[PDB]
Amino acid sequence: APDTSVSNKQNFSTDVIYQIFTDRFSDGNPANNPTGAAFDGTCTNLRLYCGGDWQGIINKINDGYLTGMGVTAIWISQPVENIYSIINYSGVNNTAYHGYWARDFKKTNPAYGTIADFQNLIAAAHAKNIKVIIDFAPNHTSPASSDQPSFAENGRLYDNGTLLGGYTNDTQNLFHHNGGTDFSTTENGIYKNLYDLADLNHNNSTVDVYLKDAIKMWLDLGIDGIRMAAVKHMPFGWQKSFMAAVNNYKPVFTFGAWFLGVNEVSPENHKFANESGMSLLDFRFAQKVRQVFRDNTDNMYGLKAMLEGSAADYAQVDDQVTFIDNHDMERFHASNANRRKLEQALAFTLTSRGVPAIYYGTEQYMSGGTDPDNRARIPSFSTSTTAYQVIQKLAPLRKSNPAIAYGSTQERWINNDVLIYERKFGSNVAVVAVNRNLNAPASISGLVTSLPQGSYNDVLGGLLNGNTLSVGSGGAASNFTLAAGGTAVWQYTAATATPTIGHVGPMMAKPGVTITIDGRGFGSSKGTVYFGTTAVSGADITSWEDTQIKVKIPAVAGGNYNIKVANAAGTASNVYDNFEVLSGDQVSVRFVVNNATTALGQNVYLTGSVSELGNWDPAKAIGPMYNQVVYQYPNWYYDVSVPAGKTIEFKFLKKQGSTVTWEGGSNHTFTAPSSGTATINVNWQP
Ligand SMILES: OC[C@H]1O[C@H](O[C@H]2[C@H](O)[C@@H](O)[C@@H](O[C@H]3[C@H](O)[C@@H](O)[C@@H](O[C@H]4[C@H](O)[C@@H](O)[C@@H](O[C@H]5[C@H](O)[C@@H](O)[C@@H](O[C@H]6[C@H](O)[C@@H](O)[C@@H](O[C@H]7[C@H](O)[C@@H](O)[C@H](O)O[C@@H]7CO)O[C@@H]6CO)O[C@@H]5CO)O[C@@H]4CO)O[C@@H]3CO)O[C@@H]2CO)[C@H](O)[C@@H](O)[C@@H]1O
Ligand SMILES: OC[C@H]1O[C@H](O[C@H]2[C@H](O)[C@@H](O)[C@@H](O[C@H]3[C@H](O)[C@@H](O)[C@@H](O[C@H]4[C@H](O)[C@@H](O)[C@@H](O)O[C@@H]4CO)O[C@@H]3CO)O[C@@H]2CO)[C@H](O)[C@@H](O)[C@@H]1O
Ligand SMILES: OC[C@H]1O[C@H](O[C@H]2[C@H](O)[C@@H](O)[C@@H](O[C@H]3[C@H](O)[C@@H](O)[C@@H](O[C@H]4[C@H](O)[C@@H](O)[C@@H](O)O[C@@H]4CO)O[C@@H]3CO)O[C@@H]2CO)[C@H](O)[C@@H](O)[C@@H]1O
Ligand SMILES: OC[C@H]1O[C@H](O[C@H]2[C@H](O)[C@@H](O)[C@@H](O[C@H]3[C@H](O)[C@@H](O)[C@@H](O)O[C@@H]3CO)O[C@@H]2CO)[C@H](O)[C@@H](O)[C@@H]1O
Ligand SMILES: [Ca+2]
Ligand SMILES: [Ca+2]
Ligand SMILES: [Ca+2]
Repeated sequence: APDTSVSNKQNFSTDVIYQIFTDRFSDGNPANNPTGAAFDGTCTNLRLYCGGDWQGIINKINDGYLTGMGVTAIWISQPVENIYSIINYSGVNNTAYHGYWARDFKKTNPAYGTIADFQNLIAAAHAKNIKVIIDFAPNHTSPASSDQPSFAENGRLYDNGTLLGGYTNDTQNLFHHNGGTDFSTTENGIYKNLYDLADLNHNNSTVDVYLKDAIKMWLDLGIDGIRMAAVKHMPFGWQKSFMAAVNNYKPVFTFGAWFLGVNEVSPENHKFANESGMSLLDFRFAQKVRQVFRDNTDNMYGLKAMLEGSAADYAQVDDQVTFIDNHDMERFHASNANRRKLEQALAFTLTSRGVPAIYYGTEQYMSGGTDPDNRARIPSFSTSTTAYQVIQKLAPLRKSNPAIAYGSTQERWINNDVLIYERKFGSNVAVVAVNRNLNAPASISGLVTSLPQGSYNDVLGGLLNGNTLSVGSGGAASNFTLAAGGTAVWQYTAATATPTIGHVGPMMAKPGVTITIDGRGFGSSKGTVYFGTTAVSGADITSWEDTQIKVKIPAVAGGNYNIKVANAAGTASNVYDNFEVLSGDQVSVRFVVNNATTALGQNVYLTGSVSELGNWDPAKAIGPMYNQVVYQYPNWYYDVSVPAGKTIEFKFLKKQGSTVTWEGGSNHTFTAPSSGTATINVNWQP
């Protein structure tokens, strides 16, 4: 199958995601609607259930709404069973219409539908070449109060109907009991509750094994991807172990929700996206887009900086899920604003690197403040809006033009209000021009592109006041006027002679696992795949065609490898770096080091005898470790994903910048559990 196939669960870069807030999309089955105080058919009380369900989605898939838009993937509310409690938050009734208050990760939310309904959804979607992504929030169960168990459902957790435990009398310690987070520190945000939500304790073997078993059920149900909620609030080490569980079973494209504010650039965020085993929702991208196109708080130079910076900060920038708004921020379109702002932001996003996601209703110019005013029922299913047609014209390009899906990004023309950027992949090119200035046209002269000589029609057909482009030799464009609020797209595709890797996924797995290598110019006959210097050919290459390769990871030592391929003739491709071969199945282990005193600015890290521990290289050490919540300084702790059943040697380090102080004495030793969790407690050796 080709890289663009709906069967490709490892690569969403050629897709366009449509984010669906299930309850607010389409009530296809009134029979499953909640009743009484938990319900409002009119959807006037946005904190109640409105009736939107999976049948509705199926209907909207079958009637051409999504497909007509060029949508090729959907991201839906967390499908798992939520609490049925109607929570009164100071005079206002609230329901789990949003799906984020889980009670049983192995059952469905009856308001959305049954397991049978879910299967029907998967089938209907797939039949229409639409991939299905589910929100998954293993961070917590639901709102709770230990002192008052009668509040809500006391964050109770069930296992396919079997009560595991609740927030009150949590003898098992399934949850954390460290109060609520104040978002002051990462550690604080991880080991304390989000709001009043019962924080799951992933160091608890039951919880760990349960959640990993739960996701398997959904993977078995045929999901094509996962949107991990509140990833900044779960141990990064545990999440890597979760991603390993997924990847070592049935790998599916996964991205986490890690909020970033205006002008916020987080190295931690980058590191997470770079080493966790999942990508992220591109908040950096979205916030900048809003500043430039919506709020006018930065100009095209800021947009360009974000593009160049992000391309350098993210190992796999093409896996980042972009967007212009969502269920947690005001809707992009301000009721009083000019619609061209939203249309341009849309066009920009659809043609930019990464994986574009469109919040349901954006195409209908929905306006709304913060939660829940931004979660109103989609008021129309009209295909006649300008925004609908924009998506309709550009979405398909991600499929037909690999430059848009995998291409680099380069600024070709720029001023305060104008940005003309180029996407390039192999023999494929796309040039996009955007003039944010709604009042002033710009004179474009001196534009140089990689487009071959010729005349290029605006892919938008002038919908956004675009124009035709005339390119001479050397890729020089004839002078032209970029209309006020003008947005244009010119593109060119052609066969690529040299094997060119555009994408690889998953990016972290143990040997034997099958990975997907997408691009162009691979040729029809099997070639060779390289994991570092190790060459793989023949049988272990399950399938090989021009745009996609399926190959099993060879049994090489755990570590980070550069992936490369060569066609049957021996011609090598570019290198796709950062591939992590695990040392085997993973388990999440908590490392605790006692009496490790330090100086302000200097932190304790963990290093060990396996790649998961950085193989004794302090530059690849795990940390910095935590010392505030679960354990207090001078005791440090951290949750780490390590190879199950392996006997591992380790030591702790103190680091100040790049300067490192090693523990004295002999290495510590322990053997990782074969499944579940473990806590290794040792003293700092001077
Ligand atoms: O020994 C003393 C005492 O200890 C214990 O009590 C402590 C609690 O254990 C502890 O959790 C802590 O809770 C307090 C919070 O720290 C504090 O913030 C406050 O919480 C308020 C909150 O401040 C309010 O804003 C309000 O929250 C609203 C949100 O503002 C809304 O936006 C909305 O939200 C929900 C969204 O609608 C959902 O979509 C979803 O969000 C998801 C995102 O959409 C998604 O993108 C992302 O991926 O994931 C998100 C999460 O899944 O969920 C959101 C959260 O539900 O709705 C909420 C809720 O109305 O209300 C809360 C609660 O009033 O107050 C908390 C209570 O004090 O501090 C306690 C005291 O120290 C014991 O429990 C107790 O018995 C003991 O007496
Ligand atoms: O934003 C969160 C913080 O995260 C990082 O802070 C780290 C420090 O870099 C570590 O050095 C360590 O801090 C220890 C400190 O090393 C230790 O000496 C002790 O600090 C005393 C200190 O001796 C005394 O002079 C006075 O300042 O009181 C301090 C508090 O007792 O204890 C510290 C831990 O409490 O750990 C923290 C993480 O907790 C980051 O570098 C910081 O910017 C940031 O604040
Ligand atoms: O592959 C080569 C070798 O790899 C393995 O060695 C590991 C060790 O097992 C780790 O302990 C670590 O070594 C640290 C050491 O723990 C630390 O004390 C420090 O050693 C200093 C020492 O304190 C000081 O007294 C003096 O002797 O200098 C030493 C440094 O040379 O620093 C060590 C790291 O530099 O890391 C190494 C790998 O680097 C394996 O055990 C070996 O068999 C193998 O040869
Ligand atoms: O080798 C020629 C020339 O190439 C490169 O310049 C290009 C700029 O990088 C690119 O921004 C664009 O420049 C336009 C400005 O963006 C715009 O504001 C206005 O000033 O017109 C410019 C074009 O006339 O195009 C040029 C190429 O024409 C390279 O950066 C230069 O060093 C080099 O001289
Ligand atoms: Ca319904
Ligand atoms: Ca947590
Ligand atoms: Ca890379």
